[PDB]
Amino acid sequence: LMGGFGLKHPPPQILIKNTPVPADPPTTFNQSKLNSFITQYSTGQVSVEIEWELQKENSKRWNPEIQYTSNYYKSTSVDFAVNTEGVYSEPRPIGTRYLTRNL
Amino acid sequence: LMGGFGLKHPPPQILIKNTPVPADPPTTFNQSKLNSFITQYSTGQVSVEIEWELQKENSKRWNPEIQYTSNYYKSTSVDFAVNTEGVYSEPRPIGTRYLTRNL
Repeated sequence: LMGGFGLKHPPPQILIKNTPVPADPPTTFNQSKLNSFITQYSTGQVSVEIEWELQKENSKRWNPEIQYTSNYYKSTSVDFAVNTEGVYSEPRPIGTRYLTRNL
Repeated sequence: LMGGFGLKHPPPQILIKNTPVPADPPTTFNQSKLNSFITQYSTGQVSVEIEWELQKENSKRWNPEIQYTSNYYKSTSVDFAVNTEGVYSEPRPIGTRYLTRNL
């Protein structure tokens, strides 16, 4: 209902955690689980490649259609670009329904 | 200077005329060329197929470009369509320079 593709077997969930690394344990055995750990965090890169199948438009319409276009008028800052502080922002929500087709 | 492709050997000129068909000549020889003709005109269809080579756009730009689009607002009559009397009209002159590229 929120849009998208309903899948019975969607991309699985990739779960990840940092393996615990205990701090120096007592020098005498204590049955209690170790609660002291070395503080750490991990970083790194992640890539995600998706192949999409398209269905090209074969419109035999005569007059021009409605395309999504960045309005030609001059602005302070380009749309879908970083401002003067390096903060990227998407100004409006873009849908897909632009091209028309008969019913 | 008016735009287009300058060609040294452009598509040739296809010339066409109706061959003359003289009206009934005198029954006695007159050296003068016949000036009386049967009034006629010809009609028919003509096709012209042209193959154009394209150069697809490979823009690696991030934000959206400026596309030519039929304005979404409601009008009395569709643009580039026939009016209520069957008269086709092109409302504005459309150029090609829409997509941008670096210098």
